[PDB]
Amino acid sequence: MLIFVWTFKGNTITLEVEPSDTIENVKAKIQDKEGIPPDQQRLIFARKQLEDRTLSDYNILKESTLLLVRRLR
Amino acid sequence: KRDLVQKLKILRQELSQQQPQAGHCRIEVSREEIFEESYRQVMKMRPKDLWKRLMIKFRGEEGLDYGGVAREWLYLLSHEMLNPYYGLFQYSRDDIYTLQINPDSAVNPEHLSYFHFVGRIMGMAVFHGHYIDGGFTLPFYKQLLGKSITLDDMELVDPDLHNSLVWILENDITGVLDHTFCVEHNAYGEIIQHELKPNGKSIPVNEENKKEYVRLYVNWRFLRGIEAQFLALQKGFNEVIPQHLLKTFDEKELELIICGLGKIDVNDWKVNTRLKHCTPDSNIVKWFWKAVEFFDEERRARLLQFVTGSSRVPLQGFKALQGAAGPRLFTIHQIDACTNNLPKAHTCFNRIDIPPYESYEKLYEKLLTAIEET
Ligand SMILES: [Cl-]
Ligand SMILES: [Cl-]
Ligand SMILES: [Cl-]
Ligand SMILES: [Cl-]
Ligand SMILES: [Cl-]
Ligand SMILES: [Cl-]
Ligand code: NA
Ligand code: NA
Repeated sequence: MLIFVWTFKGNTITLEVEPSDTIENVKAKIQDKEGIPPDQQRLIFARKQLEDRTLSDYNILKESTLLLVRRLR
Repeated sequence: KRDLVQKLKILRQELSQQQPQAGHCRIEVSREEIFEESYRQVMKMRPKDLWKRLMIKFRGEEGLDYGGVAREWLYLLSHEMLNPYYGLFQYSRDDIYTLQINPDSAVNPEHLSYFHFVGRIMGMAVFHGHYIDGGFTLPFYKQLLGKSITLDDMELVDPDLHNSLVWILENDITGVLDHTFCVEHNAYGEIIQHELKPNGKSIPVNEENKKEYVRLYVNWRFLRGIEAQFLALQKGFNEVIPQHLLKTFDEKELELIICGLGKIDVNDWKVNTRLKHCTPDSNIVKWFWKAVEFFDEERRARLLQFVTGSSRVPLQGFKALQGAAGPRLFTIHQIDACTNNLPKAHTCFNRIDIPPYESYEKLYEKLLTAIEET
């Protein structure tokens, strides 16, 4: 549907998405809203890392709130 | 179980010495305007007046008993002031038996006085040993006790926030998370930012102050949008019950003394039931308890609603059920009527009238139809 992301700056974007997507494209959408390159994004929800699967795979659902932290090369 | 029995004796002791020996708390309200007239009369009163012996009258009515009228007044009153119709409270998302403060309450410009009013009414129910006709979340009772909200309490109010905050506590945020002691939320189509502490906008969240951050942010997410309303209610409540009288109570105990017993035991029910024109071994009576045994908790709440006006019972349970004049046990009355009728209730008498239905299934189905929700 339309999931949200609580980022490490406290920013709480709204992200137009779909379960037909995969979190790589999510990172691109995050690269869209605030321009954080995918390779320094690390996405958490259910206390667990999201390996580069779809939202409709990780038991993610509509109108949800992931936590975007900083992956740190 | 015992410890609660001792805590309640101690509370009753101390409430007793807080009550003045002389004087009365006098209320005279019409039944059609119980809410607004109770509000004007109670808010004229000083805290100290609220501890006096209750002396309530319904306009144009002589009561059977001052204690009884008082019992009725709080039940009828609390049913009005909590009804979401008047804008102060609303049903919680997943449960209609649980009320929450309405964030949008200020459309009533005088709304804080009404929350203050509600606090005093809840406190008077505790102080004088009556019950409120409604129910709140456990975190609400917890905030009413002055306790802080655990993080565990988030697992229902916000699983997604609960998990994020958990992850912050479990892992090292150094270099990974640039959060601040200030939080933002969606208020009226808009984003508004709120410091969790003085100058929190300028205070980084780090590994050292993480625990403080999550504690302040849980406490805030419960009060979010309802803070002034809770404060006003809590003032009214502590004007009647000083906060130190409830030091030793937890949230589940406060809920029992304010609202009574929510868990309905069928055996306590069976045993404190009177039978009119039927016997313990008659079919209508066996089938009724068979149906009550199958009824889940929601269904049992509605059946009790239907026959008594309340989905809750006193702490002492069903032996303590009150009717109009003093106590009246639950009563099953088998009546001589057409077997297509539904059971009819007489809530002044805690009596249900049942036709001599021909099968368990007919009674089961007709009972469920009678107790349908309004
Ligand atoms: Cl008067
Ligand atoms: Cl009294
Ligand atoms: Cl009287
Ligand atoms: Cl019979
Ligand atoms: Cl009682
Ligand atoms: Cl008839
Ligand atoms: Na007393
Ligand atoms: Na009168």
